[PDB]
Amino acid sequence: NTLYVSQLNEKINMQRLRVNLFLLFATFGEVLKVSMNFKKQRGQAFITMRTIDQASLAQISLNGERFFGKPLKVEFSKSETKTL
Amino acid sequence: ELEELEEFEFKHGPMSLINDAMVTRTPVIISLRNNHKIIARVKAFDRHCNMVLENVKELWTEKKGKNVINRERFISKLFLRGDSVIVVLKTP
Amino acid sequence: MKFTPSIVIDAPQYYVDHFNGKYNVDKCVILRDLQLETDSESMPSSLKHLTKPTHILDLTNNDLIMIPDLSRRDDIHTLLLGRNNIVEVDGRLLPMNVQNLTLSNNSIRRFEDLQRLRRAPRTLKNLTLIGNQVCHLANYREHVLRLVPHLETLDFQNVTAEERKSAMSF
Amino acid sequence: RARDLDLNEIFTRDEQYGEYMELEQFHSLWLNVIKRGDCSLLQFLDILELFLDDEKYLLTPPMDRKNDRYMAFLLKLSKYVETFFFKSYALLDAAAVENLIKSDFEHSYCRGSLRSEAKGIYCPFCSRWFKTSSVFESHLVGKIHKKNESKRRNFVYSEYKLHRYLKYLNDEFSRTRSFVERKLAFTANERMAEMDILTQKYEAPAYDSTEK
Amino acid sequence: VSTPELKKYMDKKILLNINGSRKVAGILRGYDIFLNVVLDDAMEINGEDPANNHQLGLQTVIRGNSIISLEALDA
Amino acid sequence: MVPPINCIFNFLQQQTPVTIWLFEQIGIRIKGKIVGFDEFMNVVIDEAVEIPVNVEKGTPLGKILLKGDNITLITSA
Amino acid sequence: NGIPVKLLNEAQGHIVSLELTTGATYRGKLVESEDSMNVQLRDVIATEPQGAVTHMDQIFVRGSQIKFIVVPDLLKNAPLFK
Amino acid sequence: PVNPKPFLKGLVNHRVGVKLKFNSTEYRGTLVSTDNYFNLQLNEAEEFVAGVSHGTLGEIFIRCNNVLYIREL
Amino acid sequence: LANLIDYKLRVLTQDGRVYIGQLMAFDKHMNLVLNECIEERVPKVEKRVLGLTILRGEQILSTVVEDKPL
Amino acid sequence: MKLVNFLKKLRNEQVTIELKNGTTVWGTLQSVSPQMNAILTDVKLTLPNIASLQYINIRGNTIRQIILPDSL
RNA sequence: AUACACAUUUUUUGGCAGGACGGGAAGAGGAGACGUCGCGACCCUCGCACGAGUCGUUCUUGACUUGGUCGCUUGAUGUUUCUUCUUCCCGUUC
Ligand SMILES: [Zn+2]
Repeated sequence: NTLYVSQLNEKINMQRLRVNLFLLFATFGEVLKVSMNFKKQRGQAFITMRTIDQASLAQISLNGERFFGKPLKVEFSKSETKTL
Repeated sequence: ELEELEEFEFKHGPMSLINDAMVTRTPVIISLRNNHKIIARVKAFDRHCNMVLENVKELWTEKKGKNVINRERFISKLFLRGDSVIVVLKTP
Repeated sequence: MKFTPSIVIDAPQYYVDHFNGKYNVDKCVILRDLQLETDSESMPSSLKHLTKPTHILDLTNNDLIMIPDLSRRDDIHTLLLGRNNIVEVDGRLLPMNVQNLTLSNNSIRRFEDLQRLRRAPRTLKNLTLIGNQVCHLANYREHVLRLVPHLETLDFQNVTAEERKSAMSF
Repeated sequence: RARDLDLNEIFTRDEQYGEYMELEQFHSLWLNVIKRGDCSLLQFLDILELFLDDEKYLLTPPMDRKNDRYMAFLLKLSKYVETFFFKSYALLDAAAVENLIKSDFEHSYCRGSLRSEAKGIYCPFCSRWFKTSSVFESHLVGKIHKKNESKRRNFVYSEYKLHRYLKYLNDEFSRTRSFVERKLAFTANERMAEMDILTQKYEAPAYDSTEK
Repeated sequence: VSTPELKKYMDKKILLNINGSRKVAGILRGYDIFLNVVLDDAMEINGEDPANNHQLGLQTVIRGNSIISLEALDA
Repeated sequence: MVPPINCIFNFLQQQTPVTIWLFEQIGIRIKGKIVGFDEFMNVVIDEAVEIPVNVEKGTPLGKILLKGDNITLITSA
Repeated sequence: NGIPVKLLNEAQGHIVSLELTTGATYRGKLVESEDSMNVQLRDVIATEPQGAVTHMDQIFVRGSQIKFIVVPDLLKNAPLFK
Repeated sequence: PVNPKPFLKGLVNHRVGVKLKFNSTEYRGTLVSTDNYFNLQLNEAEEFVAGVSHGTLGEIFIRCNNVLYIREL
Repeated sequence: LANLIDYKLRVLTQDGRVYIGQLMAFDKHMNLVLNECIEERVPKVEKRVLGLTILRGEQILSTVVEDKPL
Repeated sequence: MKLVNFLKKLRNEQVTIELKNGTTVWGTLQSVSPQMNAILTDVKLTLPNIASLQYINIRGNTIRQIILPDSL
């Protein structure tokens, strides 16, 4: 349900990164995550999704998408998100 | 006994003005903290000077781009908080 | 099928992640003030029963042709329009303080069709057109910058004074 | 068809859906107008009665009809009475009534409709009489009457409306005056229970689950 | 009525800031339930720059209701 | 290291001239001898003087009962 | 006692931000919080309404003088949900 | 100890004047009575604003809270 | 006031500042704890995210129902 | 006696409350607390341009005065 | 499920005092601090867990400890002192 993204332009501020990520990933389904917990940027964002099919669809469709200058790398998270 | 002493102290104290006001149904004027004044008859009062006032006429003072003008309005049934009271004057 | 108030009353209504507020729209179909997703919205309408409490509008995955028919909504800050078929934009949009517009994966063909976005006064900071045919046309980026300089971030890339000046040069 | 139709958004509680008309507010404004307090609610209603007569409100005015405060007040009040009238009688064609009154105003009122066997013909706009109809007509072109009819037109017309609408509502006027006297002659408990009643009537379903 | 746990501050030099943008410095003498304070070697810091020794040993009292806040100069 | 009420009591006994700083008022401060006080810190102050700071002038007031609420800072001069 | 007083006593040992009636902001570790809202604070960074910022070691402000506090979000879990 | 309450009791039935915290108003009149919370009743009162006579008010009540100080005149 | 619990509420402060947050708890003094509370001043302009805040009942003017709970 | 009880009687009454800050309030009293904290519904509110609000609760000490109907 | 809330920290208070508009640009006769959060990056840094780290017991809980920097090449904002006109373009209204 949660996707781990990395390889992103960390120069973007936290709140703008989160708003653009929620924006971009809303096309596949409702994003449940309000804020990046990791507070370290450097691409390492987790996106939590209410249904699992939207997570898979986002993963396949947005691999290597140019986002703030860089092609994002997307994978499935190792563990389940606390909110799930 | 305690209640009695409280009512009595109220009667012979400064409150006697507002007590007298209710019993005589006399008009009194109240200078408030809003720099507005209320001339009215005292329907009810309280230890905090909370009041029910009838036949209220409030007068006030406003400044414009020329000479200061006094403004006034009539409020027939007015209930008033007790901390707004600067002064309660009783007069003929 | 149609976006009607009966639908306005009872979709999954909640608060965005971002804590953006809203109240959603689903008696049987298309939604508003949250997740307007996947119920085949042909034409936007009946936004009035939204009655203003909404920060965001996730229109994605509908069959929207154009973006008109927006009642005056002071609160709406974000529109997530993805996966529709937006050919045109109204023009008298002017919902004051619409900061973000997501046009991703639609069918806007011409530069001139983008013109109405200039009307967004100084609020439309974020606009994403990626996934449209207009992106392929020459000098797309520079024309969006010269047309709507209000945008601070375009296609999730940030404007920058360099291409502002190039947009001035052409 | 009319599922979102609500009377309480048209009538106040003191009007009781056309039973009474709330004139206390106007009594307040009136006190503000006369710059004193010698005037009671009932004496104010006594003042209003003048406007039931065809001549009193004109020849025995509460205040000077060229007074500002007065004309303003009269405007507000007139408007109120009219809206109340049509509000309480939806079923009658409003436009018909309006036009009727307007034509009566133009064809009679402003044409020397008020006549006295002694003083002749009175003019609403100049507040003067006239010996004969002849001098009356040749006065309707004079610079004076032009000035006045050109400045005080809206007020005169509003006055007139207040007149005819109050006439059409004589029953409601009386009904309310009665109410006033009653409430006035109540005690504390009585007045309270009565208010309770008006309130209940106000916030009650128009159709009870127990109707025939 | 509670007593302020000001014992840690006793016999320490402190900078009291008080309503009206006033500021005084002095050694914390006593206190009460009311937060009223006795300050020895009190020195008024006027808004200009100079300071006046109001109560070198004669000590002053500050009403607790007027005490905005109190800074410890020492540790 | 003495409670303020005892401090005021030694002002009472010593009969020293006392300067009070009032509440939210820098412009004027009051001065005079403390002949007595109560639990509410209302003070009867004798030969009291109003001292506007804005060289300083003042108004002699004689005996005064000053309410304790005004009191910001009681001192000796 | 007040339930918010109970929370504020839970906030002891954490880093909190205080705004006073004057408008100055004191951020730092809260040592102690009385029932009367009197608070003892450590290693305070202060920002004035003018924008000037100072550092101070130990500060103790009266309860009545505090406009409001912000406490860490750790406490939001419990047990005040009941 | 001579307390403000006994001093004030002795001040009853005497010409006084009271300066409020605002100083926008002073009141000079006979001190009729004062209560335990120290509200003030004066008679024949005269109002001095900015040190000048504003007018003669008469029987007057002063909210305790507004009182800065009272002095005998 | 107990009904208002958990709701998103708008409090008006004594200084005119407007605070908005979830109402978690109250007390006698009307001291309020507001979760995810943000501040608005002029009306958005000058909005700040405060987070969890107590407000003192002496400062509070009024409260109004802002939105439904999370 | 206690006037606050007299306010407690005032539920479902339409009133105009002036406040110490100068604010005007207009609405139907749902309840008033003994603190004189007043909860009202269907309130138009004018700060010193009217904002319309479903429910408004006011802290009692802020209330300047409340103007009641003359019918009361 | 069935007395009290006016005398210092809370609610009985130290408060009061063709015409117009709105941008953006140019040309002529708004500008200094001091802070606090952002557009870009030649940089830093390099990774799945966080609130984090450990243990007892059981298929999920209870205890114990403790973006930062530089530019703006005309980013956004509250103290706090001092002293507009004309032209062109784009929106609303009549
Ligand atoms: Zn004529």
